[PDB]
Amino acid sequence: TEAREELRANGYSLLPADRLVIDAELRQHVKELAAEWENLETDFRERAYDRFFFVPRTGEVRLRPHRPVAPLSRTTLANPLLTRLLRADFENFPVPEESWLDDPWDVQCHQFRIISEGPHRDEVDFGVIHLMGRFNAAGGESQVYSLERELVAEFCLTEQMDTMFWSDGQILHAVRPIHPVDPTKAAVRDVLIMGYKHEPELRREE
Amino acid sequence: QTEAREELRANGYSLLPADRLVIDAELRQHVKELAAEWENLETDRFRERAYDRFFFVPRTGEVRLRPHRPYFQSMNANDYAGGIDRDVAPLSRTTLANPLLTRLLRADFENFPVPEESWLDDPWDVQCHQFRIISTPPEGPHRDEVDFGVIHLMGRFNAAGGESQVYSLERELVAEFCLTEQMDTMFWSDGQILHAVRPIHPVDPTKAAVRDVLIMGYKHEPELRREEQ
Ligand SMILES: O=C(O)CCC(=O)C(=O)O
Ligand SMILES: O=C(O)CCC(=O)C(=O)O
Ligand SMILES: [Fe+3]
Ligand SMILES: [Fe+3]
Ligand SMILES: [Fe+3]
Repeated sequence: TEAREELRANGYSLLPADRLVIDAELRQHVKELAAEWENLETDFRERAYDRFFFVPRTGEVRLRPHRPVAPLSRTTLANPLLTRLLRADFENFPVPEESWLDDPWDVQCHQFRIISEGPHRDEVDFGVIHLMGRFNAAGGESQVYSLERELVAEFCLTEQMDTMFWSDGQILHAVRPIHPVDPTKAAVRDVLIMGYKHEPELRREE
Repeated sequence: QTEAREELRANGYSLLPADRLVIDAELRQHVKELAAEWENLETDRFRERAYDRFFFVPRTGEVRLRPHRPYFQSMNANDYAGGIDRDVAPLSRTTLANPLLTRLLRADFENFPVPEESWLDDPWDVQCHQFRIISTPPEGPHRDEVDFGVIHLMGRFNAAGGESQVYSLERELVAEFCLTEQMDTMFWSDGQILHAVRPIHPVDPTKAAVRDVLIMGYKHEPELRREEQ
């Protein structure tokens, strides 16, 4: 399938919301999940964070104990779209060995709000970003670089649920800063990002 | 089974995807016969069901089909004898004749951390539920009031959602997983966790979403005596 092929070749794939089918339920689960971004703690950047124990074969997901950033809100974690996104996102990743589908994975779930970088990697095996909202913001392009620190592509997530897949060990990435269009109002860019790292020796935590 | 036992002791549940099983021709066939039974449950959003209780002695492998207590008897007595308090039809004759049913009932039990070795010589009541969930174009966290549980996914049709939730005894969400393939399996210790399943919704919204599960609940019953069969 498309998304899996592209990360094998290029190291990244795009999936704009236009090409997604958004029913009324999913509509309202996005509306509720996206409303959470109004309620992140500072340290301008407002954020929330948690990690998940994940096994793709069974779809098992476990909220790992919170180790710092503020934890994801109770309503966020209650929203079925969080872990449905988590599971669905993962299918778009070219895993090198089917066996890894049966090993544990650490999945970092980041709620970021930016209020108005060089090429790096997020130190995971695969990542995903979903644009939750954009308000009075110019710039903020997503950038794919090579391991040679040479820009190979640049694009802009603009619509809610716009999504980008990437193989964090193949490319380097960054996002240009955002600045307000109306100089009197602030720029706000609401992003949901998850980093997936294969961890065969991770254990369940009680 | 050893891993499943410790997993039940630590976490209160254990997962066994069908991929981790070796289904030969004979077994694969009995599975298909068993799953097809779900196409013939009684019509009373939509929930079709059948049910029976089995007398079970783990040491000898003895399974006896307990008589189906009529609903009019339970209701008018205000005494459901441990069983469910609903009006449900019996398991079909071709469900009971399928050897996979007896096999599952015996084999599933070997995944439970039985606290006392003497318990293997006592009778156990084993409730057997065939559930078909239909969503045409939810219950909260609970226990089943048994010692141990097992759920086998028989079928999933046009179904999204339907995630199984494991909750702590303080009603806190601790785990969540997806039975997706036929015979995907989940064992749990029913006094150690709470559980629930999310609703299904249709993928193609013009057609119904359908989810078929076999559920068994094992309750240690040392006073239970044999009944006629
Ligand atoms: O905002 C983006 O496009 C990605 C942000 C990112 O990579 C990070 O915050 O680590
Ligand atoms: O169908 C499931 O996953 C479990 C449903 C359940 O808990 C029940 O029907 O008692
Ligand atoms: Fe990054
Ligand atoms: Fe239950
Ligand atoms: Fe599965």
